[PDB]
Amino acid sequence: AEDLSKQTEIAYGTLDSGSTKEFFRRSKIAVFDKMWTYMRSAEPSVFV
Amino acid sequence: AEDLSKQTEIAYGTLDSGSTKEFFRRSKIAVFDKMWTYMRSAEPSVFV
Amino acid sequence: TIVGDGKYGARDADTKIWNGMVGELVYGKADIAIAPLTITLVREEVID
Amino acid sequence: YGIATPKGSSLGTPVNLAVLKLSEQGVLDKLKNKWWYDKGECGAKDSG
Repeated sequence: AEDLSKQTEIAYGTLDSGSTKEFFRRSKIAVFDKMWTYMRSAEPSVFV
Repeated sequence: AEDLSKQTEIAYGTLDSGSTKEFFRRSKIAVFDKMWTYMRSAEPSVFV
Repeated sequence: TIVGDGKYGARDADTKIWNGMVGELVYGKADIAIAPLTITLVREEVID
Repeated sequence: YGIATPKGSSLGTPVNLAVLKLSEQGVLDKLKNKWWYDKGECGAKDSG
C-alpha cells in the first residue's frame, strides 16, 4: 500500500460503510492517512 | 524538502538549538514530521 | 441456527440496542457464536 | 504476544479493555511503526 500511495493512476476504494472505511479515517500513520486523503476527494466515487 | 524526504543519501541537519530545530519537532505535516524522524536517529550528528 | 437479519450487528446510536449476532449473544437467544466476529472494543465489553 | 496477569486478578478486565482501545486508536501500530523503523539503521528509503 506504500506503492498505492505514490501512484495515483490506479484508483483504490473501499465499501460505503464498515470497519475498513473507519480504519483509514482515524489513522495516524504516514502511509495510511495520505491514503485516506486520496479517498476523501476523488470523484467518480471509489466507495462502492 | 519533499525531495530531501525521499532521498536519504544526502545528510541534512540544523543547529544544536534554536527555532529551526523546534519547528520540526512539533510539526504535524506529512513531509516535515518524517524529516524530523530522520534527524532523530542519525549518527554522526547532523546537528551542528 | 442462522441469525435472521443477516448482520454481524453493532450498537445502535440512539436506542442502544444490539442487532445481529451479538444481539443474540447478549440478549441470550443463543449460547455461542462461531462465526467471523471481528474483535473490537465495543464488542469486547458486552460479550467475551 | 499477550500482556500476562495472574489468574483471577483484578487486572483482568481493564488490561483487556485497554489493549483493544490501543489497537483501535492505532497506538499499537504507531509504536510498532516506530521501534522497528524509526530506530532502523537502513530504512526502506535508505536501501531505496
